[PDB]
Amino acid sequence: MGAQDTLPVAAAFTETVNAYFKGADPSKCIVKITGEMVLSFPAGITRHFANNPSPAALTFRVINFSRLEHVLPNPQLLCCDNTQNDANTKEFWVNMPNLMTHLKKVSEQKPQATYYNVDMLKYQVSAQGIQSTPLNLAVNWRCEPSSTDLRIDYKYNTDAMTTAVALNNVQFLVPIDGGVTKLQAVLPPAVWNAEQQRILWKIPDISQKSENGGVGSLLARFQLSEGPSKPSPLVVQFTSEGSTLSGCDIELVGAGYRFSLIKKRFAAGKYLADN
Ligand SMILES: [Zn+2]
Ligand SMILES: [Zn+2]
Ligand SMILES: [Zn+2]
Ligand SMILES: [Zn+2]
Ligand SMILES: [Zn+2]
Ligand SMILES: [Zn+2]
Ligand SMILES: [Zn+2]
Repeated sequence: MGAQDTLPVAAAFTETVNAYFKGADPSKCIVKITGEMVLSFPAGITRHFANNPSPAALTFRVINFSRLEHVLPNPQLLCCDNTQNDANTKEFWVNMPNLMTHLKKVSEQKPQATYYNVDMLKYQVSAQGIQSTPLNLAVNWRCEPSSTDLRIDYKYNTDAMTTAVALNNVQFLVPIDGGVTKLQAVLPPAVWNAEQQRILWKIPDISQKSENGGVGSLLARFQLSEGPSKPSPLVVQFTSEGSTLSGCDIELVGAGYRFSLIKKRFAAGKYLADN
């Protein structure tokens, strides 16, 4: 009635996992997880009680901050608390004039948009080799001058994510050299693309709940006209929603704002496996 509005803001932690597997030797697995924290602001609002009295401070705390190996806050929009009484959380103050400036500008440049996203934090999540990959991979090739056999073994890895959630739209793509004429063996079903000379398996979901507890194999045998094939990296895609790999969370400090939603998701970035 005479009260400072609560202002609606959305938050997102979006993380990307890059992994390289080599044969079945977990020691040579190389993992890099990057991420960003994005704040989204509803249309044009910008000032919703900013004049008299002053606009509410937008301040937030990142929970489980120590899980991040490296962090780069947006230098135009944020300052934070030093120290670093390493208490695992970190408080950030948003520069309100620079935010108002910023939210006015894109509103002029994306004027038909309902919402404006702002990159608040870019980061890298501490990883520990294969333990940190959500989908462990191992690939093996047998290259005959006249034939090629391919096996890919995968395992859903529970302990890579803060909460156990499914990997969605999982794709396994492998280019097959050597002039394939036909595939004479394949399991489970896959698609062979003659134009790009590569095979593709799609699995809708992979989790603890999956038919095999998320452990499985992909097998194919190819007949060649101009072999041998040379092993090429398997390239994998997947996305997941409802969890991060970091386990970081976000909370508001003081009044003025409410998180309409805090989205957490991760997806494979460059996610490869060599023979
Ligand atoms: Zn209002
Ligand atoms: Zn580093
Ligand atoms: Zn500041
Ligand atoms: Zn700082
Ligand atoms: Zn700007
Ligand atoms: Zn970005
Ligand atoms: Zn709290």
